[PDB]
Amino acid sequence: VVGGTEAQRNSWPSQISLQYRSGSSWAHTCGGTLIRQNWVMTAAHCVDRELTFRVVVGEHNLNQNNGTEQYVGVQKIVVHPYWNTDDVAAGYDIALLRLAQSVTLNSYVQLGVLPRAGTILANNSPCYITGWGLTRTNGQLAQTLQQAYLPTVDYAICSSSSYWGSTVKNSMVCAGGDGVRSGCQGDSGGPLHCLVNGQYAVHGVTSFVSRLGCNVTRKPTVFTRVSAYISWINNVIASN
Ligand SMILES: *[C][C@](*)([N]C(=O)[C]([C])[N]C(=O)OC([C])([C])[C])N(*)(*)(*)(*)[C@](*)(*)=O
Ligand SMILES: [Ca+2]
Repeated sequence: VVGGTEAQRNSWPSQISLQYRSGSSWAHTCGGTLIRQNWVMTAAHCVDRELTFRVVVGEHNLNQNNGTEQYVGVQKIVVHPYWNTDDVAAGYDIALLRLAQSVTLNSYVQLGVLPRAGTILANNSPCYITGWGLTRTNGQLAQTLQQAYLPTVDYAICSSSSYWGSTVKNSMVCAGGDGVRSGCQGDSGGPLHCLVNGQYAVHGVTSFVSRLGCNVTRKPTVFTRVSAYISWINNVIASN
């Protein structure tokens, strides 16, 4: 997250860190959202490589024991049927990960609330992005979870010429674009939390930023719109 502030430990308990095995250690590569005790939602492009993956829930400082983490393996990866690696602008950047065991819920580990199917937010709706991604374009990862206030940019504005044009589709949510705050590499797969009827719900899965940089004016961070995929999500959990 560029232009973030550090999050409190218990503020976003459905956030997870998706990590892959890297020699004798594990390395953060993406975020995700815990949606069931044994299912995580993340972006399909985070699991394009055929690596060994684990999920860490109750995480706050990547490099330190916090006394709250649980570590669990990924047993099955279901990416969207229509995802295409060579075409992230087409959408469908979403995947669900079945965990090897069910995690224990507590004040640090909770399920993410999903929106109702079809829900579209009004422009400039209050949302927060969270993650351990780069804190500057071409910088390095954060050690502790960061958050940034990122209001939505609706489809009509985001698909206009000066913003993303044809690259953004209506299956996506745009948020931010002020040139200071944004998602960045390593935040991919993570939540966009938006306040709706006094409750935070996860309306986006972080998908992409500009090739020019993470925080670029009029190039808001782009998210997979979760409410376009509620039927698919529920069909996969009900049979896997
Ligand atoms: C999948 C991708 N993640 C990264 O690019 C990672 C987290 N960045 C990284 O490993 O650190 C340096 C900057 C290469 C040292 N994008 C979305 O999360
Ligand atoms: Ca830790």
